[PDB]
Amino acid sequence: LEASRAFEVSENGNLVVSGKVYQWDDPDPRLFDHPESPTPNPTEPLFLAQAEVYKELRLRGYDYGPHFQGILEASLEGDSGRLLWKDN
Amino acid sequence: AAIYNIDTSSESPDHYLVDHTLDGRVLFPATGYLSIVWKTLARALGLGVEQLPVVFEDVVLHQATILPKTGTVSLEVRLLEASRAFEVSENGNLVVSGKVYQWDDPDPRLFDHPESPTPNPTEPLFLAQAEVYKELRLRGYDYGPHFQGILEASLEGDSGRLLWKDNWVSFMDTMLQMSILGSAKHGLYLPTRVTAIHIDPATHRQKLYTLQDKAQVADVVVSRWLRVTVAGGVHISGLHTESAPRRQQEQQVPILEKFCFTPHTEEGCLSERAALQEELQLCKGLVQALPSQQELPRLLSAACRLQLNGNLQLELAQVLAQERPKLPEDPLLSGLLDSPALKACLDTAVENMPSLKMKVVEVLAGHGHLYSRIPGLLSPHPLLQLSYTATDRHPQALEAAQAELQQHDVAQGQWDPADPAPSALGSADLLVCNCAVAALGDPASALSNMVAALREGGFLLLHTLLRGHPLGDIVAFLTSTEPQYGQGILSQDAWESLFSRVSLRLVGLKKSFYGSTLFLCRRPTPQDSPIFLPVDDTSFRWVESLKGILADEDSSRPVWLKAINCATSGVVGLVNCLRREPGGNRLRCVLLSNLSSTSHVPEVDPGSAELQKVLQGDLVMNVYRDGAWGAFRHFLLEEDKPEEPTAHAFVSTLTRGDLSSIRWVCSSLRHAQPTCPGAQLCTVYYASLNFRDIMLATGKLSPDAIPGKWTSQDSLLGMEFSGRDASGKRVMGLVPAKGLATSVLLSPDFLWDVPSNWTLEEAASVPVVYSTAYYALVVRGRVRPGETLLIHSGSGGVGQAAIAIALSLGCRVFTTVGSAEKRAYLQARFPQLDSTSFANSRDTSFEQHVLWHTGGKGVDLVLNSLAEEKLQASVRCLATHGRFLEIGKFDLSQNHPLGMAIFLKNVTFHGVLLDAFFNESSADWREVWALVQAGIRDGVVRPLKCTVFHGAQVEDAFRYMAQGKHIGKVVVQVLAEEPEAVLKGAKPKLMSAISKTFCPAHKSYIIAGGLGGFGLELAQWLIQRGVQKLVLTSRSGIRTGYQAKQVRRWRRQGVQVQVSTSNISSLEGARGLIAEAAQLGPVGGVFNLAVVLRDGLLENQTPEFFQDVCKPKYSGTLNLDRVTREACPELDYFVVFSSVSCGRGNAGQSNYGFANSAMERICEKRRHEGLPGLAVQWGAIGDVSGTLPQRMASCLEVLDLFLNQPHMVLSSFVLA
Amino acid sequence: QHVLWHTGGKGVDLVLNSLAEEKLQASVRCLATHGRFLEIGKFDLSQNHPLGMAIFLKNVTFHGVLLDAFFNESSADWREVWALVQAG
Repeated sequence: LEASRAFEVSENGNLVVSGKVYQWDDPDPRLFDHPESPTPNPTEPLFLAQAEVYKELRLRGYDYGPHFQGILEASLEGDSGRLLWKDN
Repeated sequence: AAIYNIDTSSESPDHYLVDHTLDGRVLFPATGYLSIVWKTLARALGLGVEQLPVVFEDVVLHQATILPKTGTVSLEVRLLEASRAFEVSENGNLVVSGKVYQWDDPDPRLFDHPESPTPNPTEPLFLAQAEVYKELRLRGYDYGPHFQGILEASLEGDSGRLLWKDNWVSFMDTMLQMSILGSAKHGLYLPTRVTAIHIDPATHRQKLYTLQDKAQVADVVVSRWLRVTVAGGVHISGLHTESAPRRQQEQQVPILEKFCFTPHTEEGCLSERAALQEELQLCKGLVQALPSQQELPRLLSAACRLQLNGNLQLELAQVLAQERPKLPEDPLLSGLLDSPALKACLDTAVENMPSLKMKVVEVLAGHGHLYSRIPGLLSPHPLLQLSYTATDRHPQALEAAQAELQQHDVAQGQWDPADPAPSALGSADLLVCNCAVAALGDPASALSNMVAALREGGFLLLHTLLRGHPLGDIVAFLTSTEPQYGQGILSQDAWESLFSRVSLRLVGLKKSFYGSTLFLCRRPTPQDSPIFLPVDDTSFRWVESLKGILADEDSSRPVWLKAINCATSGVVGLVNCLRREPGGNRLRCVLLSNLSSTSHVPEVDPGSAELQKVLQGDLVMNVYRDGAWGAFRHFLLEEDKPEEPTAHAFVSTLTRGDLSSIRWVCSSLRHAQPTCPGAQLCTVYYASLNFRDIMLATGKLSPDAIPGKWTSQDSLLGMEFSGRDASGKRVMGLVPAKGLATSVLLSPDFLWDVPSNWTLEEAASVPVVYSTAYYALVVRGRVRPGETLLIHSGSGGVGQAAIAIALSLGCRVFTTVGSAEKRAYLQARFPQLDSTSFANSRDTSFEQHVLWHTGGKGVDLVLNSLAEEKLQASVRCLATHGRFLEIGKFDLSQNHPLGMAIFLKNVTFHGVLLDAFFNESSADWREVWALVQAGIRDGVVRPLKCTVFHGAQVEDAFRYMAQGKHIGKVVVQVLAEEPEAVLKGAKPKLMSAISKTFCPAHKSYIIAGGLGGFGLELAQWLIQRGVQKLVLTSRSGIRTGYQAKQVRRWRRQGVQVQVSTSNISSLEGARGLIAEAAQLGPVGGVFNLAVVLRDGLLENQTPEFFQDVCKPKYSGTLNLDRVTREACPELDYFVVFSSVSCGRGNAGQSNYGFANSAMERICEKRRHEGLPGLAVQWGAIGDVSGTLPQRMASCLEVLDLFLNQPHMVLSSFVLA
Repeated sequence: QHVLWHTGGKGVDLVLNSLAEEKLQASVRCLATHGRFLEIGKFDLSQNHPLGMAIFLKNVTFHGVLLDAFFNESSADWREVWALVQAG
C-alpha cells in the first residue's frame, strides 16, 4: 500500500508479516559507524571460533546448517565479531 | 485497485454531489468514501451491495477533497483482505483509511432504538425541513435539495424522520446532519474519525415505511449518552467532528451609507478642512506686492523667482511643471469635486428624470478629467444604467487616458461648445463641463449650444471659479496668454444674468469658502396646470383621490402631493415608490418637516410666492427644514471605525488570521455586570503572550478549541498577567482567557502575591509555566529525590520551570536543546548542569545519549512536548516504573497509535492538561496553588527572561513571538509600574479603543416583533452582549418549532425571556408593554421590527391596506415613542428598522415605503432633542431590487457599527 | 452501553481491566474525564496491540500494573502494600 507505506505477506489468504517499508530518501553513512563498546577490554586474548560458537548455539537449540554459519569469530561476551559475506 | 471517477456534470449520475456545499465550496461527502469502499469490497467478493452487510472500524479521513466546478477527480481504492484494511488515494495522496470487513452474522437487535436518555414529554412543537436547514445554514451548512433529507426533528435534536430516495450517501449524510444538529457548539464542524459503522440492507428494507404520500421514510434516533446514531439499517458509533477553518473568501462588501438632509444651496462647504486654508494662505502671500508641491503655489513661485515683478507672459505661461495639465490636481482647484457636493448635485439630477437610463456627455474632458470621477459616484445606485461620453476641443486633446476611458463605458467625441452639438449626441441627459480648469470658448455660444443640446427638462452641471473672490483674482493675474480661460471666469451675478439670457433655471448652487462654485441649472419644461392633492389627512382616504387622478393615463398634468400639517408625514418614501410604477412621472412632492417648534413655518398657498418658486424649480423632492429648501441625499459613510476613550479594553483581531488587524477594542467590563462576589476586578500592568495566543491570532486554532463556554464573537487572548488588585496590592494571576487587556475579572483563588523583591515585569512570566510544571511533575508524576528526568525543550518556559523544580529536589536532569546559544544560556542559568546533560531536540539523537549515559536503564520521568517521531523515540527512553508526562496536543489530537508493550514494563502514561482546572476541579487546583506559593517563598521559583513591548506595539509583539528566536517570555507593558507598594488609585489610565456595544445586565430590553426571524437573531446577538432581561412581542405568540427552540435555549442559559402579545399600535398596549418590561428591570432599549406588508400597484391599493401596513410601524413607533419618552428614563437605545424601499424606491410597495419614511421622520425628530434614536435601512436579509441578499453575520456586524455612529439614519446593501 | 447509561454518559473514574482483544477497547471508551485505567491483563501487552492516544485528550492515566516486579528487586515500595494489607 504505497500511499500509506505498509506491506503485508500473506500465505494462502492468511497474514504472516506486516509493517511499514519505504525508500530511504537521504541515506547517511554516519548511522553505520560502530558505537563504542561500554566495556573496553582492549586485550581480548581469546575469542570464540566458528565451531565453538555454533556448538553453543546447538546446545541452546539452534541447528543452523553450513549455509547459515556466518560467524567467523565473536568475543567471549558476545558483543563483536566478524560476519562472512556470500552475496546472500 | 478500483478507480472511481467523480463527474458533477448534469449528465453524470453523480450530479447530485453539487448539493453538498459546505463553506461555499463543494466537498466530497464523508459517506461517499464509505460507499465507494463498500462497492469495491462487494466487487472483490463477487456479491452485490444490497446483499453485503458491511462493518467499518477506525475510519479516519486525512484530508478533504474538493470537487472542481468543471473536470473530474479520480479516487483509487485498495483493499488488503488479510489485515482487513483499506486505503483511498487521490493523485497518490492518502485520503481515507480504516478497516472494512463482511458482517458474518447480522444481529437485528443492534438496530432497535436505544432507551430515550432524553425526556419525551410528547410536546406538540417540532422542527420542519425548512426550519432544520435554516438552522444548518445559520451554522454554516449549505446543503441543496438532494442532501435535504430531514423531514422533521425534535427540538433538542434527539429523534427525527429521514427520507429514503435509494441513495446511501444521502441517507448517511442525513444521519450525520442529525448528529450535528443537536450539538450546541456553534461553527462548521466536519467529520474526521468514526469508531464503527454497521450496515445491513435487509433490516434497512424491513424498517422502511411509507407515509400517506408515496415518499419513503425511516425513523432516526440519536443518543448522546451512548454516542450512537441509528436510522433504519445503519448504525454509527463514536463519530468525531473537528472544527473547520470556516474562513470564506470574497465575502459580501456592504455599501454603507448615511441619509441626511442637504439644502439645495450652500456656501463655504470646504470651511471644515485645514489644508485648504493653508494653501489659500500660501497663495495669497506669494501674490503680496505683486514653495510647496502643490501646482498653484509652484506656479506662483515660478512667477516670482524668474522675475519679482513684470514677468514675461511667455515664461509664466510656459515654465516647466507649470505647462503640464496639473492645475486640477491642485487641492484648491479640486476641493468641491472631492467634497460630497458633487455627489449631492449628481444625485439631485438622477432623481429628476423619467427614464431609468442616463445619457451624460462631458465637454472639454481633456482638462476637466471628470470622466475619471463621475462614473464611480453613481455605482451605489443598483438599477441605474448610464451612458457616458467625453467630448473635447480637438481629438489630439485627451487621446492619452483612453485606457481609463476603456475600463469604463465612456465613448469618444469631438464636440466643440462653440458650435452646436452634432446629431450623434443629440438630446443629452446631462452635460458636465468643468470650466474650473478647462477654458470656455465663449459664454454665449457655449451656453446656447449646450441648452440646445439638452433635452427639455434636462440638467446642466458646470464647475467654474467665481470672479471677485481671491482665487479668481489670483488666477486672473496669471494665465493671461490664454484668453479663452479668461473668458471662463465671471462674477456670480454675471453667471445669473447669463443663465436668464439662455432661459436656463438654476436649481442648486454649492459654493466653497474660497470662491469655488458648482452650478446646477436645469432646462425649463412646458408649464402646465398642476394638481394639488393634500395628503396630511389621517385615515388614508386621500389615497382614493390619488388613484382616481392617476387613472387618467392620457392626462399629462403634473401632480403635486402636499403635506403641510405633519413633520412626520412620510410622503418622501411614497413618491419614490410610485415613480417606478406607471404614471409616476407626473408625481411631485411638497413636505414641511421643521424639527424645532421655534422654526418658522412658511405658507405654500398657490398665491404665495414660495410655492411659485418651488414649482418653477420642478424638482421632484421639495422638503423644507429650518428655513431651507432641499432633499434628502445618500452619502458614503466614513470608513474609519469609531474610537472613544475608555479604561477597559481588550486586544482582538478584527479579521481572523491577520496579525495586522490587531487593535484595542472596548471591553464589557466597563459595566462591571460580570463583576460580583467570589470575583474581583484587577488592573493589569503586564500581560504575557503564550503559544496558544499566537495560534489563535494566526488562525491555526479555532476559538471552540478552548475549553469552556465562549461566545462566538470574543477575544480569548491572554492567560497570564501581573497587576494591582482593587485594593492596590501587587498580585499575579492566571485566567482561562481575556488576560491580555486593561482589566481582568477572576476568582480570588487564581491570584498570588508578588514578593517585595520581584518586579511586576518579572511576575508576568511565573504563573502559567510554573503552574504547569509543578502540576505535571509533583501532582501527577510524583517525582521523588534522586530520580532521573528527561525534560524536552529546556529553553522553553515550561522546560525551564521543570528544570528549576527538579534541580531543587536533587535530580539528574537530561535536557534537549535546539542550538548552541540555548545550551550556553541554560548552562549559565543552571550551574548544576554538566556537559553530559544536553542533547539535540531537532533530531532523534537524544535517545542514544540518554540510554548511554544512564547505563541502559533509561529515565524515570519524561516531560514530552515533541512530535510523533520524537514522541515514539522518547517512549523508548522510559525505564522500569517509568512515567510519561505528555503536554503536547498534535499526537493526541490526530489519534496516533501507541504500543501497549511499554505497559508490560510497569509504566504510567499521563495526559496532562491544565485547562481542565479553569472550568472544573477548583478544589484540586488549590494543591497546585499551594505548591506554587511554597516555591515562591522557598526561592525555587524564579522569574524568566522578559522582552517588553509597549501597548501600542502589540502587533510587533505578536510578530516577534511568531519568529521563534526568543529565549524566555514575551510580555506586553499595558501600564507602567509606580514606585509605590500599595496604591488606592488603581484606575487604569484612559485609552482609546474601537467602540463595541455591550449592554448592562440589570436593564430590560424590548424587541417588538421579536419572534419574527430578523428579531430572533437580533435577540441572540443582544444576548451575546449580556442582556439577561428580554421582552419579545408578537400577535400570535410562539407557534413554530424554531421559535420555541430558541426561547427554551435562552431560558436554559438563565435569560428571562418574556412573550407579551400586546399590540404597540394602541397607546394602551404600548404602555402595558413598557410596564411589563419595567418589572424585570428599567427599560434599556426598544427595537421596532414589527412589519405587516401588503403588496400591489397603487391601482389595487385601498385605504384599509394603507392603515394595516402603517399600523405597526407608523402608529406603533409614535406610541412606543411617547410611552418611552414618559416611561423610559435610563433608555439608551431606540432603534427601528426601515427598508431600502424608502430612499431608493421599489415598484409596488408604496405603503411600505410611506410607513418606513414616516418612521425615519420620528427617529430624526428624537435625536435633535438628544434622546436616542436610529433608523437602519436594509436591502434584503439572506439567511432568514438589484441587490443581493445580505448575510446575517454581515448584517449584524454592520448593525454593530451603526449603533455607535452619531447619525440618525443609515443604510446598507450589496450590489448585484 | 450499561455503564454509559447508568453513569449519565460521564463514564467511570477507575477501570480494573483483565479482559483483552476487543473488550479492552470497550473499557477505554467507558473512562470519564480524569479517569485512571489499571491494566492488570497481560495478553494485549505481550502482543503489543495498538492503543489510540486520543483518550489522553481527556485527562487520563494509563497504568500497567505488575505485582511480580517487587520480588525480583527488593525495595521499600512493598512495605506500603504490606502495611495496607495488614491494616485491612
